[PDB]
Amino acid sequence: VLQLTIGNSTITTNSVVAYGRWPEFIQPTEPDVATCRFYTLDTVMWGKESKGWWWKLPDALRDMGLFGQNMYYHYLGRSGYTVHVQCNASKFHQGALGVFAIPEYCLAGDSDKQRYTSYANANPGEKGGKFYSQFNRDTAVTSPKREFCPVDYLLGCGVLLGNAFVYPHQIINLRTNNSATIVLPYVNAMAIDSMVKHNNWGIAILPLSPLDFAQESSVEIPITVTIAPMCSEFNGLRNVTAPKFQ
Amino acid sequence: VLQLTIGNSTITTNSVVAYGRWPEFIQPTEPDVATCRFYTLDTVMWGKESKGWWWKLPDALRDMGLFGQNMYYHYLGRSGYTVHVQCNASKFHQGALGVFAIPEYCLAGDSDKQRYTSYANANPGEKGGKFYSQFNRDTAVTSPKREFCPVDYLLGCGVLLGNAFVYPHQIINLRTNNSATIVLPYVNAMAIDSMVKHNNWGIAILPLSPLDFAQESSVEIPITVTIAPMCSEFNGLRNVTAPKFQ
Amino acid sequence: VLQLTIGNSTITTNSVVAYGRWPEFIQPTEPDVATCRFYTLDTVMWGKESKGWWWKLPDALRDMGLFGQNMYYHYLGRSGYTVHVQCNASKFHQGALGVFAIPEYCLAGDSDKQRYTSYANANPGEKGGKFYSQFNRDTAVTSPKREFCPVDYLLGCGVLLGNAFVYPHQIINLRTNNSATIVLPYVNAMAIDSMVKHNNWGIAILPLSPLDFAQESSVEIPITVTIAPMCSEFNGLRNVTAPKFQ
Amino acid sequence: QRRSRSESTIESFFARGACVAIIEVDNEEPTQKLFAMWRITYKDTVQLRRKLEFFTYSRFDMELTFVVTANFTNTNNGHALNQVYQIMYIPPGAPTPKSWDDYTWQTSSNPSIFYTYGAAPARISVPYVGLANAYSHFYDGFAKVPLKTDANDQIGDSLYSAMTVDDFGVLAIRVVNDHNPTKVTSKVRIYMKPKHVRVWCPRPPRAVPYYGPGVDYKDNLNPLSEKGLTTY
Amino acid sequence: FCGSMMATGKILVAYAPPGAQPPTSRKEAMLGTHVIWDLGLQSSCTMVVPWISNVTYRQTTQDSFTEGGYISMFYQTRIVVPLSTPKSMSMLGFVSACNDFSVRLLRDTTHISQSA
Ligand SMILES: CCCCCCCCCCCCC/C=C/[C@H](O)[C@H](N)CO
Repeated sequence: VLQLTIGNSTITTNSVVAYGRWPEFIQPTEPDVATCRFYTLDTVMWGKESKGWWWKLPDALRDMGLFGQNMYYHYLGRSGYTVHVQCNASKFHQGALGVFAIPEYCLAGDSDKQRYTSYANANPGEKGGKFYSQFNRDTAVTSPKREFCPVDYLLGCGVLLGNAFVYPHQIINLRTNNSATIVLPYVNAMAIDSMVKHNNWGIAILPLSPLDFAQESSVEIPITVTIAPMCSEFNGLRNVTAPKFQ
Repeated sequence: VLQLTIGNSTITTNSVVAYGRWPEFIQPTEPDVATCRFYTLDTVMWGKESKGWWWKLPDALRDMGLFGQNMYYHYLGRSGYTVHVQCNASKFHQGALGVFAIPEYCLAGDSDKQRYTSYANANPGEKGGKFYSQFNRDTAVTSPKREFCPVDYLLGCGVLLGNAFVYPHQIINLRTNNSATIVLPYVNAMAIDSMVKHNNWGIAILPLSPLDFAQESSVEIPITVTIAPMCSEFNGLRNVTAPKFQ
Repeated sequence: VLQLTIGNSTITTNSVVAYGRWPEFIQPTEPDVATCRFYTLDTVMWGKESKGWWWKLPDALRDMGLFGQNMYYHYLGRSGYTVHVQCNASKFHQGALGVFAIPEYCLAGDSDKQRYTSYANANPGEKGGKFYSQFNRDTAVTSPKREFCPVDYLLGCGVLLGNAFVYPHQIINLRTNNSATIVLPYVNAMAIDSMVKHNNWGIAILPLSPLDFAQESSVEIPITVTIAPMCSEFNGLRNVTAPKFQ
Repeated sequence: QRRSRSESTIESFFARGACVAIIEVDNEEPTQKLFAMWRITYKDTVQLRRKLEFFTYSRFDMELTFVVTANFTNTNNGHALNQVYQIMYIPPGAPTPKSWDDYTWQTSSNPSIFYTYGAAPARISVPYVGLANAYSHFYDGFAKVPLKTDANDQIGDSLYSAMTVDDFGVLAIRVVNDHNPTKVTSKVRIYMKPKHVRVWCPRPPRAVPYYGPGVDYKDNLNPLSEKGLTTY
Repeated sequence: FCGSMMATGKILVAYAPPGAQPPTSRKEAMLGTHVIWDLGLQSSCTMVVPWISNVTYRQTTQDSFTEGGYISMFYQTRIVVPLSTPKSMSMLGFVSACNDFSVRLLRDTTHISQSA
């Protein structure tokens, strides 16, 4: 059994390295301990009719630990991630979770106006978001929601979810593995970029096969996403950034 | 002219090292950039009838920059300090500021109950406190203030202010120097101690000679205390500490 | 204290060399003594509402010493300059004089006709000229003044006075220095050119900060411009040139 | 194994020049089509876009080829001498022309082509002019961040997946010839051939028709066609 | 500083990289890069803004993605002037490029114009 320990956080179990590149550094400010903890996101229930979940990195780790504090205080920071998606399932639970790590995971909005989604709805953080079977158009012209309308089979970006495996992916197949680990290096056009506005990665937990258990009516098991910022180094220390999330 | 630069903060002018020891380290978490900034405390006016000011370190640097965040998130942290007390005065301004760095600067309370001062009043932070000519006893038995009653000539600790020069001291004599710098190493019975509860140092800016200017009725000049955490390393990362300051 | 002596003229005080080039020679006629004297121009009062002064070199040194005589008798002469602008100010006088040395200091005329300014008004000499807050247009159509209309913030040449520091400049800041020295080499498209018609340089003394003293109503201090022709060599000795200055 | 991957290389995959824009430029009388400024981008056409959206980041030395095709409009018997077309670059910041007879057409520092109609299409190479170390086909962020201290929401309101408003400036095409009574309507087709292409972080291609310059989509969300499960 | 030689004070010159609230207060300005300038000791202070940027090159236009930052000045200690001294003094600011400074993508300036 694999037991990976980083900083002051240990996770017991296969792990895959995104694009075969390990997170490594490039005077940046690198907390070797305060930012290497495996911050645990909000656990999400995998309902029988669930369509999927999506988080934005490092947006997900904006309020957890000192990583978010260094991210808001500093101007521009680069950080690799280690995403451990653990789904406790019994021998009689069937299902598969595609854990995709989309670089620059641009999602589609609900309104007819292109790229009209707001910053608050595009950066939900630890909460994340969820996919939808169809594309429900925003009809509130007086007060547009300005939120994503991610579609499962379209991956929220118009591409096919079947081809989404071009990204760094890992399949949590409850019959063979109850957890998955993806080590994402800092992927960006720039050597280092502002994290408060830019989301380096996007994690998508999509049920490739529906969850069933003993022919039960409704079955829901927990899914815990634990993200660890690896080699997170920031630069441009200045006054704290307090974004408007409404 | 001396121009000392640390991290991303530069101060232009003599500097004295406390106890002849320079701040040095002893897996602690040491932000080499995020915690080395010269955080500027609230400027205080040196009135003609002023009696003095006192700040507690690292209590003063609890809400400034990521130093306070690392101090609250981590259990126990050690940090040297560099206190630059700058008092802009003209050639015709006369006065002297004793800048004393008391290790374990225990102050006296106002109530008859010994050691009854509360944590909120004993840790004012960037605001700091002020000395008083006499010892005003707390008379509110229904709601005791539970605040210090620091006396100038007693240094708030029963000792004589004249002997306060046993501590690491620097005299800002407006005729010869308009600023003072004291480099305090981490002084504590322990190699590293909780900073949220313990104040490693206490800075006391006491007017040894009253401020006068051109025989004016009331004269007040600014005093700016800029403290830089040097070699600040913390350990015991855990949930943020949110003390009650009322 | 710097005390620079040339020929038979000594000046006691920093000096800056224009374009990093020192005045040096290229059968020219070079008076090693008669033309190296620090000829003192007319002292100008720096009023509180003063806008600036401008002189043309070698036009300024046309009637002082044998330099002007060699300049008028000879056809074409090249000469470096050393301009010492000395402004006696007390410790309580505040102000700044930008001393700019514009190569080919073309000024703007007042009339609507472009380049219509006359030779007499364009070459005032030791008297020099002064800048004006705004651009007053010449309205005398019967008898046009044909004089420059130099504007302070436009430097009399349409450029911004703030960028005028691209030229060899020196700031007389009365708090740190009461004098400035600029050593200008012979700057011209030609190795040597007629001085009676061409002005190799232009000195501009512009108050970058207004002059104030003890909150007085009107304050005016002297400014003395002492120009020394260095390595002045002439050629083409012939009958004296007597320009018409009206 | 033994078959080479020459045609499959990224340099070969983008070796084709793709129409990225069609600019209509007229020489009509002052009655707005005298000149035309097209914001330089491949997202006006979907083919080269989709080829580029195959990857997240790109770094290529572009090669633009302008094919100008002119016609006589509103005249059955029309005459006009061979026209010269000015294709001027206006990078982000350079002053844009407000009219045909504008000073900015002097091109003192803006690079410009003067293509004589009937000659070979005007080709020019452009290096990687990206600010970052690679072109960002996809951006999962914004340009501004709405802060708590902002006076209004429009201060930090920015378009999603939009880095800069003036991405890479505008291409201003005009007819250098004077306005003739005979109106000659011209179409300048710009063909983009990425050269020295280096791509990073591949992405699946868009299976639904594009909708705007982002990853949004409105209709035609049915890429797959009906087919039996056991039908070969 | 263009004040009197008898005028002293401390000016905090702060560069705050973008991505946060502009430094409307000295407490926010001292969190970013900053330098204390004593008006009495030195009449001119050089605040070097290091090249910190996400992109390798910022744009010359005003755009929020390649925005440079925020330069501010505050009174660390107020100006102290004796009697018979001008209480209100002026100062100048000079911007310059360092040796590492460079530009690319030559273009036409928006400043100059020609009516036609
Ligand atoms: C006649 C002179 C014309 C000069 C043409 C050179 C203009 C250079 C602009 C080429 C840039 C286009 C390639 C970049 C595409 C971007 O990545 C996408 N718009 C999205 O980021």
